[PDB]
Amino acid sequence: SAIKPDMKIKLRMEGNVNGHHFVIDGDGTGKPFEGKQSMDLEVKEGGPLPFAFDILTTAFNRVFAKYPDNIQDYFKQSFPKGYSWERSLTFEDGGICNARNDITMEGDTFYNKVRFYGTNFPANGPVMQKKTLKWEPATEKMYVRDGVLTGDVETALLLEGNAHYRCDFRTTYKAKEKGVKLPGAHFVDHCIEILSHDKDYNKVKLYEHAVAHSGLP
Repeated sequence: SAIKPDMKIKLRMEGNVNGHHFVIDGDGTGKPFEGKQSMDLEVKEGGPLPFAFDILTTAFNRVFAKYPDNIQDYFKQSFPKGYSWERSLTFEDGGICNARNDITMEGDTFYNKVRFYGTNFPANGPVMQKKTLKWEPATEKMYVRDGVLTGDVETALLLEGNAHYRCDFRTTYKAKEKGVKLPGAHFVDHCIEILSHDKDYNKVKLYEHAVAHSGLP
C-alpha cells in the first residue's frame, strides 16, 4: 500500500464567485483508513471574502473515507498516480458552482490543485449576505453512468432563522491510471464542520469524516 495511515495535505484553491477573485492555501493531515481529515485554510488574496465561506468547504478528497472490504475503494487504488474530480453545485435560488481538483501524491503528502467558479447568486440571497450556519450531514450516492464513477448528494445549508437552503451536488471521479476497476454502487455518509475561524473567515480549521456502506446495518 502506497497510502500510509497518517498522510499530509497541501492545497491551493483559485477561483471566482460572482466576479470576486480569491486565492486560498491549505495545510492539513488525515487518516485515510479511519475516514478523517482536518486542515488549516488561509485566504491569501481577495480577503475578506464577500460571500459565505460555507459554499467552498466541500471543495477543500474521497481517499479520506473508511471503506469496508466488501466495497471496491476506487480512491485508494488510484494512488500513486492519483485522480481528479469535477463537481456541479446547483442551489435552489439559481446559484451555480463548478469545481475541480487534480490530486497527486509525493511521499507522505497529497497535493491538491483546486478551482472553484460560482455565478448567478442573487445579491439579496444568503450566500452574498453571509447568512449560512453549516452543511447538514449527507449521504453521497455512488454509481456508474456511461463508464464514469458518479456521486449524487441532495443536501442543504442551515441558515440563520430556522431555514434550509437546498443544494444538489453531482461529482464525476476519474483515476489517471487506465485500468483501475470501477466499484459497484454504494453510499458514502459524510459530515463537514468548521471547527474554528477568525473574524472574516480569513483563517478556518475544517474537519470531514466519511464512511462508505451498502445501505444496511
